[PDB]
Amino acid sequence: RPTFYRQELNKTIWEVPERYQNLSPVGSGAYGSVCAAFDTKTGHRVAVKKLSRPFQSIIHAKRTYRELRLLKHMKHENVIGLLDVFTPARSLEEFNDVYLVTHLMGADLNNIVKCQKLTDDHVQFLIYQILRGLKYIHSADIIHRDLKPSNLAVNEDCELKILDFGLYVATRWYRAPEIMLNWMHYNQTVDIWSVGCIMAELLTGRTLFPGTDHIDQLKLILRLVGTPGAELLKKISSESARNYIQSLAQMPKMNFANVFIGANPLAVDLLEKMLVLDSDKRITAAQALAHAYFAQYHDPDDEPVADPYDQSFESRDLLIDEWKSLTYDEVISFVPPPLDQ
Ligand SMILES: Nc1c(C(=O)NCc2ccc(C(=O)N[C@@H](CCC3CCCCC3)C(=O)NC3CCCCC3)cc2)cnn1-c1ccccc1
Repeated sequence: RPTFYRQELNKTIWEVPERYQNLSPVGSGAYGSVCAAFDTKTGHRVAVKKLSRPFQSIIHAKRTYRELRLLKHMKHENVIGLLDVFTPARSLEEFNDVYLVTHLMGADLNNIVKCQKLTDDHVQFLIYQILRGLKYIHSADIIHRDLKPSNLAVNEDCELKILDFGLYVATRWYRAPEIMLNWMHYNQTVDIWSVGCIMAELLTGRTLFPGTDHIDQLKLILRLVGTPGAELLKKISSESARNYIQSLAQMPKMNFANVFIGANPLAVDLLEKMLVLDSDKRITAAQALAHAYFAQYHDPDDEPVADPYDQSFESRDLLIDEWKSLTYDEVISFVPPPLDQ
C-alpha cells in the first residue's frame, strides 16, 4: 500500500497516493471532481477523478461498478483507458471513496469545431479514429449511446480518444431517431448515426440537426433523410410512433451532394451510408473503416477487436453493499498497464 497524503480542493477532501503531485482542479466542475496532477512514476501529467457519492444508493453503486468494469476493459489507442484506480481505505469496511486515473486529454471537439470548420484531411483522420475505437467497443457488445463532440478528446497531435464524461452541447442533436422515439429495434449502429452527425458538423462548422426537443429533432432529421418508406414502416412495432410518422406530410430524401455542397464526394457518400433511417441498412464501424474516404489511413491489420466483456451483471438486482463489495474486488484486482514513453 502506498503512502497517501490529504488535502482540500474547491469544497472537497482529496486523499491520494504521493505518486500523484501538484493537483489542480480542471473544467470548473464541468467534468465533476477532476484534477490534473503530475504522476511521479512516469513524469507525465494525468487526470484524477474522485467519484461523487459512489455508493449513495443501489443505482449509484451499480453505476460506479459499471464505470469501473468498463474502464478496466478498454485497451485501445482510440478509447480512454485506466492508468490507475485507488481508494485510501484499507478494508471493505472503511471503503467509501473511489478515485480513477486516466491520461489528461488536451481539448474536446466542441472546443475545436467552435474554433473553425476543419480541413478534409483533418476530418478524415478524426473520423477514422472514432470509427477505429467504435469497431473495438462494438466488438465487445458495448454501445456508447452518447457520442457527441464533448465526448471526444483530441491532443495537439490530433490523436483522438472516445470517452463519456456524463452529466452547451445537447445529446439529442447526435442521437439516432430509433432510440429517441421507441428505444426498441436498435443496435450498435446508433453510434454510427452519431458519427455521421459529428462528421457533418466538422465538415460544415454547423450542427446538423439542432432540434429543440425530440419532436423538433425528428422533424429536422426527416427533412434531410425523408419520411420512412413502406419498408421501414413495416418494421415499426410501436403503433403511436407509426401513427405519428404516417400523420406527417411525406418528405423526400435529399440528395446529400446538394446539402454538403463542395465537400469531398467520398465524404458525402460515407454520410449517405451513415445517416440512413433504417438501422439494419446503416453502415457498421468495421464496414466504414474500409470505405474509400479513409484510403490514406485504413490498415486492416491495425484495427483490432476487443476481448469479450462480461455484461451479465447488468441483469442483476443487488443491494448497495453487494455492488460496493464487487467494486472493491475490482479495485483490488486492478493490474496497472505497461508504462510508455
Ligand atoms: N477532464 C479530463 C479527464 C478526466 O475527467 N478523466 C477521468 C475520466 C474518467 C472516466 C471517463 C469515462 O469515459 N468513463 C466512462 C467509461 C466507459 C466508456 C468509455 C468510452 C467508450 C464507452 C464506455 C463511463 O462509464 N462514463 C459514465 C460516467 C457516469 C455515467 C455516465 C457515463 C472519462 C474521464 C481527462 N482529461 N480531461 C480533459 C479532457 C479535455 C480537456 C481537458 C481535460
